[PDB]
Amino acid sequence: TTAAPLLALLRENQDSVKTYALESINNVVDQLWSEISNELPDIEALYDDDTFSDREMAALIASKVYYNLGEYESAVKYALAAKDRFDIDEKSQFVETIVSKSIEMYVQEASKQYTKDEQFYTKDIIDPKLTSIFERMIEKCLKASELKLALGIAL
Amino acid sequence: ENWDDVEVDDDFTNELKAELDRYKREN
Amino acid sequence: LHHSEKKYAEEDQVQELLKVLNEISKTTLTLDPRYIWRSLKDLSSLRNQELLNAETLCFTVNVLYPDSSSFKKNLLKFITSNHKSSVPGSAELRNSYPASFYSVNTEKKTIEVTAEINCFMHLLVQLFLWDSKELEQLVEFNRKVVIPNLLCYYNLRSLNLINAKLWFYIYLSHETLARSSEEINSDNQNIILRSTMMKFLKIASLKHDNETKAMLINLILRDFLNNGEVDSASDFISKLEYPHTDVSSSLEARYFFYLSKINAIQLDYSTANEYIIAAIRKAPHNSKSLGFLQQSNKLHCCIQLLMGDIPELSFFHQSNMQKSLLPYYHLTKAVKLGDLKKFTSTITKYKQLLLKDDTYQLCVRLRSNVIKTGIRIISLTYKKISLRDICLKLNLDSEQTVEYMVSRAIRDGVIEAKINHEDGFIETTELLNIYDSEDPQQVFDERIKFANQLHDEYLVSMRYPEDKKTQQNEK
Amino acid sequence: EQKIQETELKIRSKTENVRRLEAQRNAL
Amino acid sequence: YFKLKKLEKEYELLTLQEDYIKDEQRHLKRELKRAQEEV
Amino acid sequence: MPSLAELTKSLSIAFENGDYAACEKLLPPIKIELIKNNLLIPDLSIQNDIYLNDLMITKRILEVGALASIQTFNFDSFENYFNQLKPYYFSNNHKLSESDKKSKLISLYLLNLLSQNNTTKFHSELQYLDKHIKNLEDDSLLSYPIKLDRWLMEGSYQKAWDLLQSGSQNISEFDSFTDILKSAIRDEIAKNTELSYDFLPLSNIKALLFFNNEKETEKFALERNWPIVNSKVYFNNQSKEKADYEDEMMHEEDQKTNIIEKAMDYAISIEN
Repeated sequence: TTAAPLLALLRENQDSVKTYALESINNVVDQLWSEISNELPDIEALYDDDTFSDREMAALIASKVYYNLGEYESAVKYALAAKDRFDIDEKSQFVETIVSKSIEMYVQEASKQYTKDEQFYTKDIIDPKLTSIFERMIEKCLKASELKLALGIAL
Repeated sequence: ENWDDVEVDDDFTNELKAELDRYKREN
Repeated sequence: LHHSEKKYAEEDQVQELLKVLNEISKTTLTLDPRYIWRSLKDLSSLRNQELLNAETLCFTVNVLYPDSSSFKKNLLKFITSNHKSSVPGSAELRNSYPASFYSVNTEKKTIEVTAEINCFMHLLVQLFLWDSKELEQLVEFNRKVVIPNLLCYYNLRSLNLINAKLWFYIYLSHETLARSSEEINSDNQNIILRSTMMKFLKIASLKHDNETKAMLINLILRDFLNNGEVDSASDFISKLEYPHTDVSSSLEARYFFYLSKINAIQLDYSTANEYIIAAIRKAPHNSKSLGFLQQSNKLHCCIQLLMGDIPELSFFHQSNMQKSLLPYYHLTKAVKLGDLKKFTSTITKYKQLLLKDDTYQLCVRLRSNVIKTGIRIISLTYKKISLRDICLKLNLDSEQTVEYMVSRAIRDGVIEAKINHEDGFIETTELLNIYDSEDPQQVFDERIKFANQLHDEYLVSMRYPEDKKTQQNEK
Repeated sequence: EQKIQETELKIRSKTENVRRLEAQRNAL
Repeated sequence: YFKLKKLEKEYELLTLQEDYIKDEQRHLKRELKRAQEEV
Repeated sequence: MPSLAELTKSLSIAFENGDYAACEKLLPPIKIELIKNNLLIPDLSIQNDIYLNDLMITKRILEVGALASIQTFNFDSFENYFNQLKPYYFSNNHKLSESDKKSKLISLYLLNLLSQNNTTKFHSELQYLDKHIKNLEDDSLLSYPIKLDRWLMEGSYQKAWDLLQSGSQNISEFDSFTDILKSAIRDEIAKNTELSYDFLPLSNIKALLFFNNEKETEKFALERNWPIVNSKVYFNNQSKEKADYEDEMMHEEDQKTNIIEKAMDYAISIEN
């Protein structure tokens, strides 16, 4: 029900109509993830399309689906793809989870890269998608006068 | 125990023994 | 007279509150208060009847009220309150003590006592609603409160067990409102109710709480069975989010009872037959569980008839529930005897009783099982039987009709026979002597895994009671 | 402490698993 | 709040020390059964 | 085929006059203006618009749109317009819309699930309706797939095949799925004839399986070599028996004793 028929309409024409269809889906992304699970191959197949400009809202839909599917690492990739609809200042359990997973993935990669080069934080060796949330959250803790999260993660 | 109780109807003795009388007369 | 009545129950309420108050302050003791909260439901229900409603009036005056100023007035407005010393501040049990929630530090907002006081306040409110059977506006008014509060309040590991019992009262009070009267505003409350269960379940996934997530699942699976949509329940049970660690004794048989009803229409009775058996062993035998054992045992007898095999009819006799099991005896008897008119006349008179448990829709499909079992009975008796001999025993239509029906029995491998059209008789292809195959090894390989499964369960459980006694000093 | 509190269950889980296997070795 | 990040490393230490003993006890109990049947 | 200025009148007139392919061309321009005003689906809030404006008009548009998609053999359009009718007929509490008014629309989705040989969603939809023993059981339209599948469960295919031929319901609406269900019946019976029937001439193929034109079975005889003389089966109705099954699922027979020995070696990890 609800957005369930709207999931299969993504294969039709009139992409301008799909704009209003994806807005109604944004409400049910946190409600029913079952019907979307079958349409996941179709949602990701439209991301690489150059004629598809809705990838900002399309990545927001899959962000709360794969998250409710039980894959936390997968939801981080869709949240960092659009870099628009994801609200870092929004207070929710969903946003705070991606921040914890993105920083954790940054530590695992930067652990073995410190031996090769110490300038990795100035270069593109590490995915800039992981450094986007990592750099802003540490500076956010500095404005809050919290040295536990800023200095603890840096070590 | 109780399964044998209800499954046994009024058939057999009173019935089948009355058939054995006419069965031997036809042979 | 009325003054001593309010101080007697309030002292016992604080006595039970101080037991769980000091345990949640140091580390996590939450396992201990969970056992106390089990008996708290029974002790509070009996206490609500005594000393009228005045035990909960002075309890709010004792502590600080964040939201509860107008809630007690609205809850007591419907009963046409009789006001005796109703001015707030009449009874003061604090008197500046550390365990009494010291007032000066509380009123200066230098410490926050609201966390444990407010979450516990909503528990006593929901108890009086189910005791007094208060409905209509009082049900919806409390729903607009607790749910927004649970979004703002972030519960710790010990705090997640508070609202875990509150979600059961929200769904229970909602279903009693819909069945009592049908109004245009009834489903407006259910739409938000269905959306709220999915939002809080997302947060409880990271908390890894056993009772919190398992309580919602059994409440969500029941909502899917009322609407009749498997697609929502199919992907919901495939993730395996149901904690298997501690359900206590309440949720053991409730989870397996839903899987038997879902897989019943899936035409797979192999897995569904085990779920209904496990629900019988895990369910307590006491009187409070008789309501569940009544419906569960009625479902088990219907599944066996859908499998094509006649179950044991001795359960309809030796049990003490046979008064309600009488309609199901004539159903199996009609399928076993194969009488066509007996089955049609049986479901006609008892159709009214089968409407309550919604098992009449499965009884309509038992019409086919009458022929399914009738073929199995006549086939095992005669290995080689003529085509016209079956129509004489079961009073079938013609030879072309039975030729199609016998072919339906060996589809799944039930009868395992062959039909000879030129020879004119049906011959059974089962020579037995199955021991020469690998079938004995297939069963023995599972028995070793099942034995080691019970080993793995006993493999690691000992130290749990030994943690407390060995660490503490002994004589 | 989101990761610290989430991984705290692994401490009590592995601790109760190893201690109960020591009683079998201490018996041997 | 200092003990929160300090015990974070201790959590991995307590896990490994219990895993190393669990791995070595399997090789220790094998020699224990050999001495019982030898007597 | 456009008729009047309004897009609704052009769809209703062209629906009863035939040419269901042209009716699907006027559907896209209708949903463009409805989605902007949120008239395509009923809102959860109260807009004070139920049976007025275009919401009642949209109710009829989506109802006739599903019946026009079955004649064009479009599975996606029929499932889309049907799933859009889930908020319809339900909405809030009592019935402000039209679904059960035409009971064939529900059966078209029920018979469409049998086209894919999917019993999971088929048997679940009967529990979705409100009155099971009133509107579902008494009406022969909602009981049409039940009575059709009842003889399939009983095993007799003679009466079940007559519902698709001698019945009067296969003329207009069910004509789309008639030949589809007729192809589903011939894909069921003969699966069992493999082991049970050793041999049989072409007379039983035309009679028991109810085949009309000759040499059409030869089209089913092409690839897997059907000298019908005794038993050539396993082309249609599943497949061959092959041989030498190893290294697929769980335990096998011929080559590997290791996984069989693994059950005996399973106690190694349990004891150690």
